[PDB]
Amino acid sequence: PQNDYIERHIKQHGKRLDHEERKRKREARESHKISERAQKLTGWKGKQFAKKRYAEKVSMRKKIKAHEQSKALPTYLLDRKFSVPLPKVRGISEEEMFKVIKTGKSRSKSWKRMITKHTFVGEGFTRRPVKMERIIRPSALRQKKANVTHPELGVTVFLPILAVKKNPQSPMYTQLGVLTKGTIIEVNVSELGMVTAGGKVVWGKYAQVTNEPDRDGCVNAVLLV
Amino acid sequence: KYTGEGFVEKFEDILKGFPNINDVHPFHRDLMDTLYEKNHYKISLAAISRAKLVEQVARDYVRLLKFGQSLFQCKQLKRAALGRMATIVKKLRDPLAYL
Amino acid sequence: VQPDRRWFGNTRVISQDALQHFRSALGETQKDTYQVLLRRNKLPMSLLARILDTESYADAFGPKAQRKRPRLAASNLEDLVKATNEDITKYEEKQVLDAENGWTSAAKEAIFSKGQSKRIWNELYKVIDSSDVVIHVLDARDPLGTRCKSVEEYMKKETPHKHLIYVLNKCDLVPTWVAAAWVKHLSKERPTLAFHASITNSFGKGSLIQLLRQFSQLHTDRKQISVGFIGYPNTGKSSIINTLRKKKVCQVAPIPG
Amino acid sequence: ISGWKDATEFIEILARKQGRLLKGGEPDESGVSKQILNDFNRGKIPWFVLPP
Amino acid sequence: NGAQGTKFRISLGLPVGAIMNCADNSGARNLYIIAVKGSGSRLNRLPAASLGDMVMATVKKGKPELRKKVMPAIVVRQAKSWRRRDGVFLYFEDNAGVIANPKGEMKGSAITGPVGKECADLWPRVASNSGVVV
Amino acid sequence: KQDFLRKKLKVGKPKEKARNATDTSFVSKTISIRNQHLDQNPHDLTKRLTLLKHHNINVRKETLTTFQKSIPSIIKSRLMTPLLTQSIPLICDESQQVRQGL
RNA sequence: CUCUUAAGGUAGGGAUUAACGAGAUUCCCACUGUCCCUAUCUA
RNA sequence: GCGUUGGAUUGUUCACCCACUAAUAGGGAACGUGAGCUGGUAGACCGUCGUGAGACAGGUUAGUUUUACCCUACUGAU
Ligand SMILES: Nc1nc2c(ncn2[C@@H]2O[C@H](COP(=O)(O)OP(=O)(O)OP(=O)(O)O)[C@@H](O)[C@H]2O)c(=O)[nH]1
Ligand SMILES: [Mg+2]
Repeated sequence: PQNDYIERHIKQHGKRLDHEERKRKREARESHKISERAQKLTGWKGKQFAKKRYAEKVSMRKKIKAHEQSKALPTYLLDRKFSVPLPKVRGISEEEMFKVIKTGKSRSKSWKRMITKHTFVGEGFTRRPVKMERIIRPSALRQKKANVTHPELGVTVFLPILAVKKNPQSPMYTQLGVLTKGTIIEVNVSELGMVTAGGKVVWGKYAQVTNEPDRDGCVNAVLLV
Repeated sequence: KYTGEGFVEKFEDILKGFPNINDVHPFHRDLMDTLYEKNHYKISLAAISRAKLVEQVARDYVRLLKFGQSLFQCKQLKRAALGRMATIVKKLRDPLAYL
Repeated sequence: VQPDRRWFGNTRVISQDALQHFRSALGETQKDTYQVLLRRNKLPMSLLARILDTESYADAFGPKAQRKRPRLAASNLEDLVKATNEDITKYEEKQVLDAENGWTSAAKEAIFSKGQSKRIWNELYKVIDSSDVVIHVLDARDPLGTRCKSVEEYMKKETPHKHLIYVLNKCDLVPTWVAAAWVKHLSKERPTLAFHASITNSFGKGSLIQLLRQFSQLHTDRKQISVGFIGYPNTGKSSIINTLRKKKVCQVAPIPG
Repeated sequence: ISGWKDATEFIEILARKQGRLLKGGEPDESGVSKQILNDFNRGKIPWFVLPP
Repeated sequence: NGAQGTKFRISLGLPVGAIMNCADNSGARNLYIIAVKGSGSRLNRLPAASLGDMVMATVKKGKPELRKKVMPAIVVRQAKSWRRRDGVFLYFEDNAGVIANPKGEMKGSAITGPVGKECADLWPRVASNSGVVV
Repeated sequence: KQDFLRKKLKVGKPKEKARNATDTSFVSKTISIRNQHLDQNPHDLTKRLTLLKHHNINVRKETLTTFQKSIPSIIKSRLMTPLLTQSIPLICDESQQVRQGL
């Protein structure tokens, strides 16, 4: 202890008698043992071994490439229909959206429908009484913010959702606020500092969701400029 | 849940085992500051503390998994949770090398 | 979803002067809890160095370590002496301030964690989400003990459209001046009625009725208004409801749960 | 009662008064304390905290 | 560890959930709680031991400063029928309890009544604090 | 069932607000609580005055007794003629107790 | 938009509240083969 | 190959808590409709709804399946 004591020890006495020969022989046998591990290591270990070996091959290829290589529009027009980026999305059945819920001791009444997918309810939601509610939009499947990307600027932002204007499946779903793929939403954009001609600040814009958030907790979307 | 618990066990072993560079003694504090750059030290340990996020991901995705209506949906949610954990840890490459 | 020139356009616009006046009036309004906005759904509420760039975790410490001298350097060499003595004194002070041998303390009984449960808090959040108004029942013996501030913070951040009033209960057990003092202390922030629950001999019933029908008159479009009862155990929620209805509607017992 | 010291003595006084004692002469401190703690909360014993 | 000698076998009298006597004037009167050190692990079986065995315990009757507090210490009397490897079966009037730290050192400084021969031979500080052996 | 639409041009009427104009106008009503009269005030017998109409009978009896005891400090004041105005009609009251107290 | 709300505690003594029950429930003493951990005897 | 515990908690446990321990690892053969033994319809009450009969967003309480002597398997015995 107290400092680099083994470095001192190696300076004073020195490593072993049988250290350099054995290291040379390990480096020599590694060529055999690499192939031995390839023809062996059944399963996940062999898969990972192959992945590592492929990545190592690519690294050395790029290194040698770097070695051997190290040995009309203007600037402003470079870098440059009204169709949304997702028309014709997969169609959702009413069965795949609504789950049946049964009420009573002997459960015999169903009349209740739970929406299985992620939802946007609003700002003043305030659940209905149980005897009067039929549509159930559970609290975990309730989104307030989305992950909206501007195609330009290569930038994304975690913006608060303002509304749902168009879910392409059965405009009932728009009023329920179902955020399925291809759904069009109004999001706030005051964080970006956008302003129209006249000096009026823009604080709302349309965006289209690109993912199926029933499979991912994320609601990812693309701005419609 | 097991994947979350593993990461937070590991991170807790880092946080509790390492000393608090403040709160020790001024001599040891100043010595370890001139050795390890107190700012870098505290910043790395704060990065690990805030990553210990993983709990949030586990809780959120479990509570989402309660409503899974199919094997594919549940599988994709599991994959999503573990992938976000992996992203968080991938963003911890340099502090662990320092530590 | 068909193409349209109406996508890709600004859907929601506002001028700076109106925006700032709207900010000021609502900053005035929503600091006062006795005030309340009427519609709340048609309204826009949404309108309301780092050293690692220089040092790379590797030039600081490691085999590379391009760092010989500090920047945390005091000049006038006596200054670090003045510092070290101050630091040693502060250290010794903290030692005696906060001031093991192979014995332990017994386990906490599992009954003390009975208010805390996934099952109960699910019911709590269900009740809140179903409620338009939330009454917070306090014991006049120990209101600050029975307050539950975290739920109020959640209601602030999550759900500003709910109303969150206080009800001191069991005011018959304490003198009148203690009740008046607590009501004065708490009316600064939240309306805070006082109450005594009994089917026969009550207090505050008409005041609470008046307040609830006020909230009803405000929520004229909802077709009904739900009022949740939050608080510690054994505060008198069931007894307050039984007092309003004037018969035994909810089970009651001196035992908590 | 009256005029006690030493809550341990308080309990034994109250137990000797109520006849609340065990097979022998040990006064049941546990059950008497349970009753005292039920009374305290239920409001048989008046108590209150002062505000600022 | 802490004890001087081997794990020797004498019959078991004191399962978990057994209130036994303390007669020293450290302040305690009784010892209850769970644990026995060097106990096996078998389905449905109680941890019960003696042979100057160390056990976890609380004061059920005594001073509040040490009530509510788990502590290790050692059996000195049992009242079950134990066999000496030198002849006869032995047994005491009662169970007895008393208090220590994990190294075998006592919180109290003297013992009342007899203490077991094998318990004193296994635990030195018990033999120093005991005036009466058997 | 369109995503965008106009009512019509509607000659004669006010034109319209376009589609996106934000409306920053609102109203904020203020809540009003009762006072509950928890703190003693000099005007306290003026509140017990009206308990002579209380549907309960012991209330009225005890109120008359309180006003009986508080006579010398209120005999020359702005409360005595309303006291008598509000208590005289208890001559036609349903209770011997209240009539005796009066 | 406005103001009255008389389901106002009459008092700060306002609620400390029987007996009975093959009724539903928790805890304590005593007691034990319920249990460690099974053994034996009788018809 | 051999072991992988004892307990507290039903205002509940799709679990957690403190101890002992060498350790207190995960799973299957049931739950890919439904299968040992044990907890979790008829009467009555409160709540929501219903003009009502009654139903339920509920909650509480009480509440009778009963082999093998047959073949096979298994265990022992001629
Ligand atoms: N003196 C007095 N006692 C009260 C008052 N209100 C309630 N109590 C008593 O407090 C006891 C327990 O309070 P609860 O009525 O059950 O209040 P709670 O715990 O919120 O009711 P639950 O929701 O059923 O748990 C009851 O048995 C009542 O006897 C009050 O205003 N004054
Ligand atoms: Mg209660």
